[PDB]
Amino acid sequence: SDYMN
Amino acid sequence: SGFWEEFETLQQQECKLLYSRKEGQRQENKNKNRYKNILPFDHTRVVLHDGDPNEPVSDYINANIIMPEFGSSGKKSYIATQGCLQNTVNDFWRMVFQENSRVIVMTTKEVERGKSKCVKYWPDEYALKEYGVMRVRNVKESAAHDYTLRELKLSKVGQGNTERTVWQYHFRTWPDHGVPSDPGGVLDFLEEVHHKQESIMDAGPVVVHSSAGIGRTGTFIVIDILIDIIREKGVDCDIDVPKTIQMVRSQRSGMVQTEAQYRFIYMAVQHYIETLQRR
Repeated sequence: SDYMN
Repeated sequence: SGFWEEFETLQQQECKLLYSRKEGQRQENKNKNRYKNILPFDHTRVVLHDGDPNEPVSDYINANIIMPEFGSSGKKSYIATQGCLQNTVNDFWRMVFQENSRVIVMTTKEVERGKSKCVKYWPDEYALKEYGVMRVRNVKESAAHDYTLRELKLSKVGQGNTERTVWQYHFRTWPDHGVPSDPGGVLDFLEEVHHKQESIMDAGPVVVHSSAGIGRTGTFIVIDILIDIIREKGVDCDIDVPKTIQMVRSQRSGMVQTEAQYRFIYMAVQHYIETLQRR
């Protein structure tokens, strides 16, 4: 759901 | 120091995202985004025409045109996009066809550490597959140390005289974490990408993708932009990494995600310069 990288 | 201050200053200016991203937020487009918070700016998004009339929203893909300069031709531009989802494979090929793209840069494996970064959107070697209205033949694969080249031929099912070759440069060795410790592989790869693209007249923008379409995607694109400036204006021309990142960030938010990617960009440019001086 959220782009950590 | 120096790189951290430069990268942190860039990250400052993006703490407010100013340009509108309303289309990506529409209920119909929710499951066309891999990540809820990574969305294309409306004004540079790739608008998909000629969609199925029965689909109420058929014009959306999580992708933006990136121009290196304000008057850039389509041939000198890029499309930054996310890796295909299971339900956007057909939209991806509609985009490639409509924009007349002839070169695709894939910066990830299909799966990394058990997580999908890109659903396979190409047939096996010598096989043919239909993706919605588009037909794709995989004509040949060539393995290199760091990448595989897939020579694909894309056409619209039924319609004659719509076939064109699309060259998929699939970078295979990018590490699961961090960045490569040496830019040699990426530079040789981008050299093949560029010579392929320049050899096709009336080619559309080069498509570049990663899991979100911003991190690895921005790193590859910015390196390609900078070495092409050096190609055109020589090794003592002035290079402004921050301003170039600012330029691409004004067209898709968040391009170049980590300070390691930032340092990798500088290293790649310095290596490219060194390669031309050192024969």
